[PDB]
Amino acid sequence: DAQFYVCPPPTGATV
Amino acid sequence: EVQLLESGGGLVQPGGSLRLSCAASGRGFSMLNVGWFRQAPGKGREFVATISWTGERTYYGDSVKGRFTISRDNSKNTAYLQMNSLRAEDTAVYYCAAVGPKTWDYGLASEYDYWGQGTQVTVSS
Amino acid sequence: EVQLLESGGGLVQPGGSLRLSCAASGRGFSMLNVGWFRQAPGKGREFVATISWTGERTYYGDSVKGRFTISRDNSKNTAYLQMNSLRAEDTAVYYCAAVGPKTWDYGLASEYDYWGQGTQVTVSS
Amino acid sequence: SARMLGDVMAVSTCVPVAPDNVIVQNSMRVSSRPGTCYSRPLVSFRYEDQGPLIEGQLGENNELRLTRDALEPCTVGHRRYFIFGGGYVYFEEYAYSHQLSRADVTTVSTFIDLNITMLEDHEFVPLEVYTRHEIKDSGLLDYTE
Amino acid sequence: KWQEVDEMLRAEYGGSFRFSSDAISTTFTTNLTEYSLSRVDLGDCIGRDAREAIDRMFARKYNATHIKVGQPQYYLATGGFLIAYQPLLSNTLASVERIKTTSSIEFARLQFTYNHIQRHVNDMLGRIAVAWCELQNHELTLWNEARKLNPNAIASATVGRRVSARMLGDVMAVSTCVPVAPDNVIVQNSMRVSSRPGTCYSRPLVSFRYEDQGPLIEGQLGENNELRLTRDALEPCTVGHRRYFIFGGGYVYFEEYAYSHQLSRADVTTVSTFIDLNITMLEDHEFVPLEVYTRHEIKDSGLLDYTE
Amino acid sequence: HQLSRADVTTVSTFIDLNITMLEDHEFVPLEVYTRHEIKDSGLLDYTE
Amino acid sequence: NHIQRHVNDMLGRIAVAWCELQNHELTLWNEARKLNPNAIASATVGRRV
Ligand code: NA
Ligand code: NA
Repeated sequence: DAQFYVCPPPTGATV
Repeated sequence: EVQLLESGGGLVQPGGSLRLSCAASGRGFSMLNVGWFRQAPGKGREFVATISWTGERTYYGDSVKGRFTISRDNSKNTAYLQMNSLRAEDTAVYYCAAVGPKTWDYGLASEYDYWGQGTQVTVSS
Repeated sequence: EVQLLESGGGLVQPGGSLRLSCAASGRGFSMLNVGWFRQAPGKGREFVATISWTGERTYYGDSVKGRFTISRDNSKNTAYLQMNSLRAEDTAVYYCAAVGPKTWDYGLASEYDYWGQGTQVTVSS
Repeated sequence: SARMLGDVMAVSTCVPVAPDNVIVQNSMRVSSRPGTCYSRPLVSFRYEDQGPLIEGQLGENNELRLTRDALEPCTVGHRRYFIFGGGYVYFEEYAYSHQLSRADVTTVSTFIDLNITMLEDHEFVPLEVYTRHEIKDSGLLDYTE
Repeated sequence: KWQEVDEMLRAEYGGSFRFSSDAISTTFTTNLTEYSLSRVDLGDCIGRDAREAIDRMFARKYNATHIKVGQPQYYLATGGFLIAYQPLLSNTLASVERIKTTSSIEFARLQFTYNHIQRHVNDMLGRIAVAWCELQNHELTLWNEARKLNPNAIASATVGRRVSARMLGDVMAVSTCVPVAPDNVIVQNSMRVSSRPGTCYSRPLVSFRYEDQGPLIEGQLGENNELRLTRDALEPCTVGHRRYFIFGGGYVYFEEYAYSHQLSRADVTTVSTFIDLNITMLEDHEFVPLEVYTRHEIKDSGLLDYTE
Repeated sequence: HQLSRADVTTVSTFIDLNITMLEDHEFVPLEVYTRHEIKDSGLLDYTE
Repeated sequence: NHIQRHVNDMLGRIAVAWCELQNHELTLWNEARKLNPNAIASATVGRRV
């Protein structure tokens, strides 16, 4: 998998 | 939060038997000490009984023994109060209360967090 | 700690053969350089032979070559000294000594930590 | 409880405590020092039912730590879940907020599935293309008869 | 009397008895109830031959190590076989009719072979299943530690999709990561910090656009093709700086905090953490009909044919 | 002091798996009735 | 055919499970590599490095 990913900060919306 | 409802209250003659149901809505019932508190008409509120959050402890009031049995069913998220041989002074205004595992003061009413509307029961000859 | 005992010593004759057994009690025998030191009557203690802690080298005294051979049996926690063609100038009182993997001075005596009671051997015609 | 003593691992048996004898405190703030808080919630526990109360700090996997030294600088937007008994206690803004069961939390698995089933018992009935009576009867004339 | 079996094992299951002989590779099936010998027309030798054979076999093989448990027991077995069975116990543990017998015993031999193979296979595969469950439960601990070390990768592996993760106490909060095309991402030449000499970026700077026509957005290259929006990965400068960074399907090589070279994964020596397991399928096999003598041959072996 | 590895209590991180080989088995010839028994079951033999 | 089909199905399930387990443990190996490069390299290369 050569795709890049932008990861926003994980809120406690789903744990 | 946890919202509690009561069912089963009604007119019962002396020496009768009844089963009250306290149904919980929300999450985390199994982590909740669940009890009942009865307030007499023209009188304050007093402790009745409480099942612990693990379900392994059953604390009772100082005035009642062998009459009221609190038992919790986590599958239905409910607490059942089996009431036997009601006297004239047994009847009161019954509320169901819940609190997390954060106090051993089950007798004290101020410790509980979740308070329900309550139910009506009457003992009369 | 390791406690050492000797067995097999006794009065011998020139040109004979013998085997001394050094038995160790405790833990960590396989992590010990084990050797022998003999004190002549009216004379100081001198190095005899020492097998290393891994059992892959066998250091010998300068005054003896081929007569004595030291070997190790870890299953019995023992060191066996096979002695051949004994001589009057060789006879002494033999002690078993042990030291951890913390010095290369096997010939020198005070390096060794574990010192035993010793055994008596004497050759005569 | 374990501790690395160099290259080996010293261990000591942990004494069990009943969950009814353990409660968690409402506030995770430090009373003496404002601006600093407890990383994990404080607990009060008794070794026995009739024993005296003993303070402590909630460790990992229902551990009761005797020393309340788990301290962190205060941070806004503080939301935590802590294992407690068979479930979780949810603290928001360093204060007790809610309680949850394991069923109320989404579960992901680290386990690799392997579904092995047993071979089933099989019965072999007797079977012949021609019985020996059939083979005897195939002859046109029977000398004995 | 047909067979004398010095080692016949009786097993009770399914409401039936199974009598297995390893010596003749045969498994007979009977009901639990005992077959009465009085039901046999002119069957007086069954008991006398059975008692003689059991006694002679016991005296020869079991005399010193086993004892007899009761009298011989008679059972009728599928295919029409009458089994006389004397149970043994270890010394340290102490109207008439005619039975019709099939000419083919291979049903019982197939029963024996299938039971033997089935029991072995079931035992071994059950042991493997237990070991697998234990190994998974045992590796959960390593997963718990690795979650603390790298929440992002652990969450992505255990969830099945690329997510950002943070340990919110004892659970792990997750959030879906937005994909970006590799052609929309480029890496910057210099890893030095323009404002402050003597300090540098730990990982190379990147410029990426969420879409083809979108505006340019600055950032720092994270791990495993992650685009970090904040360029806070900062380290003091160090001489002899040589790094490889994952980029798309390959690596970008930086030397002295400057872009140096490019590599594919084929250009890097590969070592494996995987343990090999080469399982091959058992192949199909065809059983042709086979007879030592055809019934035509058996008919023809007679010298004179009365019919002909 | 000094210890060998036998002097330290040993705990295992290994999961046990005891796999044993299926043993060799020999199939002897077996017949309910031999062809001589089948021939002999006739009351009268025309050839004889 | 019966024994062959059962054995092939079970051993194929085991092969798939083993492949998945190896791919799954690669993540733990990636973390342990940062934990202790010397030991991880020695165990994945086959010599002390
Ligand atoms: Na499992
Ligand atoms: Na694999």
